[PDB]
Amino acid sequence: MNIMLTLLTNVTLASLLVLIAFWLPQLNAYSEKTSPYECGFDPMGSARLPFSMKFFLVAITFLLFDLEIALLLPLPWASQTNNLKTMLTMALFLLILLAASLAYEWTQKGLEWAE
Amino acid sequence: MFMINILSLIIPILLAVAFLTLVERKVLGYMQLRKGPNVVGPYGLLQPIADALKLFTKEPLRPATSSISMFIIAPILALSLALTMWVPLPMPYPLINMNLGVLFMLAMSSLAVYSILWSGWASNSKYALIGALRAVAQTISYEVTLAIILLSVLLMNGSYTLSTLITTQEHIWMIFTSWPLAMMWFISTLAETNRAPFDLTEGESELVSGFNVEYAAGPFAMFFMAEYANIIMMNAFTAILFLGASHDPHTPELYTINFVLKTLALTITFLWIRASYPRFRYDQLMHLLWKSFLPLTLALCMWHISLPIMTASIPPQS
Amino acid sequence: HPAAHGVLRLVMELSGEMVRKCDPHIGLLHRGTEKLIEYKTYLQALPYFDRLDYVSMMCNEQAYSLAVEKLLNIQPPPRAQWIRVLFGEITRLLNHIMAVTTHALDIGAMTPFFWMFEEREKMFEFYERVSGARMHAAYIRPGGVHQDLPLGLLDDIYEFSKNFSFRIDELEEMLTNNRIWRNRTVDIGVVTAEDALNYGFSGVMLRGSGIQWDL
Amino acid sequence: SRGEYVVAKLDDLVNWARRSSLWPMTFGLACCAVEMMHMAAPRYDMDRFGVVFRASPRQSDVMIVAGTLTNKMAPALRKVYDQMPEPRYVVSMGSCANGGGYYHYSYSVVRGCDRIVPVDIYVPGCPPTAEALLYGILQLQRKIKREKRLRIWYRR
Amino acid sequence: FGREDRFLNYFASMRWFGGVPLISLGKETVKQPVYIVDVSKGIINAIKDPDAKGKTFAFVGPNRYLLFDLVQYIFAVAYRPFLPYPLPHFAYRWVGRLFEVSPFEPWTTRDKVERVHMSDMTLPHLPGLEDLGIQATPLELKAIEVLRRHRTYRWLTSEMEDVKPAKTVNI
Amino acid sequence: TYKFVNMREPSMDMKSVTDRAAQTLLWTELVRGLGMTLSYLFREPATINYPFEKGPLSPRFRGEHALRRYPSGEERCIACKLCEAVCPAQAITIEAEPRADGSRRTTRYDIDMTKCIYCGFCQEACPVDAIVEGPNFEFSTETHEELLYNKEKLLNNGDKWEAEIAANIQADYLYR
Amino acid sequence: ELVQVLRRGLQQVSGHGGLRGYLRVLFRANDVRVGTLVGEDKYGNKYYEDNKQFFGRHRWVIYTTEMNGRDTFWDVDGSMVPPEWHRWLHCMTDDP
Amino acid sequence: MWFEILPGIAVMAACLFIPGMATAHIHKFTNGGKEKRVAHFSYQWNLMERDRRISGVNRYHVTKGLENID
Ligand SMILES: CCCCCCCCCCCCCCCCC[C@@H](O)O[C@H](CO[C@H](O)CCCCCCCCCCCCCCC)COP(=O)(O)OCC[N+](C)(C)C
Ligand SMILES: CCCCCCCCCCCCCCCCC[C@@H](O)O[C@H](CO[C@H](O)CCCCCCCCCCCCCCC)COP(=O)(O)OCC[N+](C)(C)C
Ligand code: SF4
Ligand code: SF4
Ligand code: SF4
Repeated sequence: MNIMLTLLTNVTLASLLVLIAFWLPQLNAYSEKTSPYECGFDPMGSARLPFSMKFFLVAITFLLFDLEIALLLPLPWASQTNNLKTMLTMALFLLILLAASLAYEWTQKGLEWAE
Repeated sequence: MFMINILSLIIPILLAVAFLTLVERKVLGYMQLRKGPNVVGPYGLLQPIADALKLFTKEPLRPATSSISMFIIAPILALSLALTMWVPLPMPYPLINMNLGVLFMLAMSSLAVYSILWSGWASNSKYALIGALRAVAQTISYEVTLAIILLSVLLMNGSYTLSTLITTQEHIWMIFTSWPLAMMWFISTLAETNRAPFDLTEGESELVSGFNVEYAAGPFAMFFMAEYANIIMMNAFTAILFLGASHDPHTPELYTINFVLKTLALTITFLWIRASYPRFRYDQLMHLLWKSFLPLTLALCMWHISLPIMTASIPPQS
Repeated sequence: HPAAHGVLRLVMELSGEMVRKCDPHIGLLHRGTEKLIEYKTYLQALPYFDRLDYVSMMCNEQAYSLAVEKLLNIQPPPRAQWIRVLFGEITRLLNHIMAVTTHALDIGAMTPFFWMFEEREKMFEFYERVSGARMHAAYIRPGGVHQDLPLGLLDDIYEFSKNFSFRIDELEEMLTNNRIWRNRTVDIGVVTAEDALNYGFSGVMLRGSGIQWDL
Repeated sequence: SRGEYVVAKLDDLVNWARRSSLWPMTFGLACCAVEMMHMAAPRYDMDRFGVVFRASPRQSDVMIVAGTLTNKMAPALRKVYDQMPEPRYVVSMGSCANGGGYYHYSYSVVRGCDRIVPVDIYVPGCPPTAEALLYGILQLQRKIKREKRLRIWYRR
Repeated sequence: FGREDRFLNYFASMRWFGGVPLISLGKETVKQPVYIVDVSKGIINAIKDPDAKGKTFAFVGPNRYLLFDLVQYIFAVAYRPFLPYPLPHFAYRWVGRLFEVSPFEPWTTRDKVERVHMSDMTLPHLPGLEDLGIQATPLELKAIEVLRRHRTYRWLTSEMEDVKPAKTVNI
Repeated sequence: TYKFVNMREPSMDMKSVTDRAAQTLLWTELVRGLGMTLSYLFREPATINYPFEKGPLSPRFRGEHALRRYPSGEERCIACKLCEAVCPAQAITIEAEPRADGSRRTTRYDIDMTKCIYCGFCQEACPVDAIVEGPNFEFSTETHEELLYNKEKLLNNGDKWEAEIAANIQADYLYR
Repeated sequence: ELVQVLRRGLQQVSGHGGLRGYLRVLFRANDVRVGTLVGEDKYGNKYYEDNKQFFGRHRWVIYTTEMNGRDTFWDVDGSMVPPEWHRWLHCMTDDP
Repeated sequence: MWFEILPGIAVMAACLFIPGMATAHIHKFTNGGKEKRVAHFSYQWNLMERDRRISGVNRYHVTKGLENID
């Protein structure tokens, strides 16, 4: 309830700021002023053309490493279990495999960007 | 009465951002053998007000090739998330008392990147697109290390509630328990707020204005306000997490003053770091985060899992 | 562009952020200076050399003056030559300050620029005291120099020189051993000695590859 | 009256805000950019007047044409001037930008940047000293202070 | 009509209001717009013409269009969807009066409505641009330079001869 | 005679290796940089309070042009046109004729200050110290036409700045 | 030493002619230093000196509030200095 | 100054003081001056609900003293 009111207040304040910024000043837009910005001249191609991604392999690994966070965040609560020896074995197992996966991608030159 | 609390949280943060602009300019000036603004008002006090009034009286620009909906949405999302990131911070009583506060900060911080992404894409310009892809790379660099550092630190807290961090540090700061994690967390917060030596997305020398190259006037101002508010909020979070002030239940003013002093110290440390160092290459930042920070983070996560068990020092509040 | 030095239109082809081709388009500061010189006398053409490399004025004047003196078969007096070499070394200090500080600014070290441009300002004061112009001087002429040094200039030059080493030390403290600076600069733009000699390089561009040459 | 007093006060506030916050484009061509840099240096400290360089033209208030304008560069200068959101001001620096200067009779030099963009202040010199450009900037500030936009609007 | 004109620009500007309100659907109004450069050239020629001292000139374009066809062509060059609807005179005068209360430049006025939905007089006895040496420039060769600013990014690079010149009421 | 700048290799001592490891792990060099910048924070800034304070100048300084007079009030310029012939930028235009008393004086004397390069060759060439570059440098205008000086403006500049131009000449004419 | 710099600041406040003069100079010249009065101008300008300052700050002028026909309380410029004080103020000579 | 940077830092500190103190004062004003109750779990919420019911004024903060047990 209060978080909804807070979010609404923040979004409304930002929107009113945009509205003020767009309706208070004197607008004079003509074709040359709104043209795309290159440093001095006109662009050759488009900004919508494909832009090659040299770290594409690290990005996919980020998805798999991100989900290893969902497995480790309940660890503060798991420390309150009675049988700590099986919990600590499983928590360390979950991090050794995460370390071994990082080591594997490192040694196979997976962490290097495409040249 | 709760709306009064929201306003009394929102307006002072905006004023503090406005005067952090002045404080950064003056600190960088004096660190560079000059003065910084002193002419407008006594000691440059009125400079932020002049800048704010000048920007919101200047014509806004909509690019011909830009897609207007995302172009307008991006600054609104940036500023609204920057203001929202403040509600669970206990100073010493949070505005919104969350059972999972740190998770909320992580989620809103992750969502705040799409402001830069969508602004850079909707600008429909090459420099803005380059800045947006640099933002993608930066997030990929810092996110996992930041989350694991947070987990390792909070393992001594017993929960994700931010108000419990004060009880954790009744007697000692957690910087004396996890100073390596504190160092890596400080670097991660530098990289997360796009601050020097990691101000890659703006890329001023490299990419002109970068992602917000197209933006002008009020919309540009909103992006700037969001950036500064994020700086202050992250330093406040760092102060709560690692430098625990003493809270007297019959006098919260002492906690508030001590907290504010520590937050100011950390923000001035950011300004100092900006004034002292050159800029990374954004591929070098990724290698720093994945080849140096990540192995230590995993090793120290294992260490901070094992320590309370073998020490018989497990925190309460399952 | 901040890193384009004002009038460089660099047309690059990029795959991702990688550079596939650099095509420098120059001539955006082509003033047709050589043609104008053909329309002036030898004295009138001297300020063009001030304006050629506007970071090293005395050195351009000195080169033009040496050429004209060689063609005239005359010889500058000894005090003139000593003044020329002194102000050439001062000009070298000015140019190297500008080069190093702007390079650091482009890489990201914004701070040493302000520290070093105070020394640059003092050297501009030296220029203005000897000639009346902060940078365009025109003090060095094809027969010697225009006027004599004022009676207190050498003392002030000595005062500046006895302190400049500490400023260089602070610069090196900021940059030399920094790992960020080294990562940005080490093994970047590596050129071999043979390629440097063939491609027409000179100066530091040759001496960085190990070629033992200095005019 | 009452409305004219209000519009006069609003003119004062707007002009004060505009002149105190002058953001020049990071733009320079030739010799005079060095003296502009020296104006940015600690001795003169253009920041202390509220004047800071910003790279993007969309975030610029003033263009300082510091150096020679050539026929090859004139379209680029006009392009970056047109992309400045208004209000915008142009300061001409040195002989080359003022009237062509020492390359006035050249085949490749524009005889004065005012053939390309309207100029607000003409700073003379070759190059003007850092105090000369500072004097020009403060003169532009006074000129901005003297403008009356809402008084004229109210009297239409 | 020209770049900074309120004619071509005015029609293009009403696209936001969902539909295009036209009195009697613009089928009983005829317009003969003239290029701005032609008017400027005619004024300059009248300045330096000795025989044009006490004369009166009518500066009109080469083509007469029905208002519906003209607005349809305007929206076609701008590549916007054209959704015209008829509006009665009283209601559209009322909305003009409502817009008139703007302390700034009004978006439209009642007088603007009257002038927009008024046919253009034909005065053949008066001298025209052809008597000052000016060959009137047709709208089809100059509409793109005004209406390209009103296009979206999708249609921004479209050429001039792609939009099928409009139907002309020529005598 | 030459020296090497970057051909030193580090010692492989155990304590030296440990020192390098401590530098890598604890960021000692970055702290040194922070210390340098902090030391600069506590120094006195080099900024002067313009316009209430001015940067130092010299008698040789070349500033706004001016036409001078003799102590009797007669103009010094005799229309020899040596300044016009030497001007690298062709910024001077001169016309002359006999005056009503037969004196050799100019009728036109313009200097285009948007052509002038402020080199001072004109005052080195002048045999009677008529044309000089004064000490004024704060004369920015709001229009281009205001920088196209004619004889009236230059004579007025001389009359306005004589008290300083004469003193600057007195302090430097022995070097000329 | 801290108490002494506080005394120096208080003396700067007192030596400007009370709080009103202190505020006036602080809002006009953006500086509250006090120096020996070298002399006054024909038009109302005052020229001070402080040889303990570094080269560039050791001389300054407090501009008049009323030049030929305009009010120069806020709007001052360097072109308001007469040529003799112009020579003294730009350090072309040591003689006022 | 370097002590002229202090006014800006002081203004920032004054601005940053307001959120925490205002929040604490608002919590005390709307909870009878006793540090608004925290309910991370359902047991504490049940305690607040029971307190709300017992008071009779429909407010949780109005504590009922041993004097309510005749
Ligand atoms: C028999 C032949 C097997 C051949 C096939 C081998 C392939 C599988 C690998 C080994 C088999 C895994 C079986 C483990 C099942 C778990 C249940 C059992 O082991 O008891 C657990 C014992 O816990 C131990 O930790 C078991 C795990 C130890 C092994 C470490 C993982 C290594 C397995 C190798 C495959 C992993 C892939 C990556 C290689 C490193 C829990 O006991 P406890 O906690 O009292 O009771 C819980 C119930 N409570 C709540 C009522 C109290
Ligand atoms: C409510 C939101 C909208 C308004 C928000 C306004 C925010 C607060 C207003 C800020 C007040 C500051 C303006 C006054 C400072 C001027 C300082 C003084 O020096 O001005 C002098 C002249 O007076 C000023 O020009 C007055 C300008 C202000 C006029 C009154 C302000 C009216 C405020 C009305 C706001 C109402 C807006 C509400 C709309 C919804 C000339 O100074 P100047 O010399 O150049 O500056 C130093 C240069 N030196 C060194 C040579 C001296
Ligand atoms: S005016 Fe003189 S110093 Fe300036 S760019 Fe031209 S030649 Fe160089
Ligand atoms: S200073 Fe040089 S360019 Fe200027 S008028 Fe004299 S001779 Fe000509
Ligand atoms: S100013 Fe001097 S050099 Fe020039 S014409 Fe007159 S007398 Fe001759």
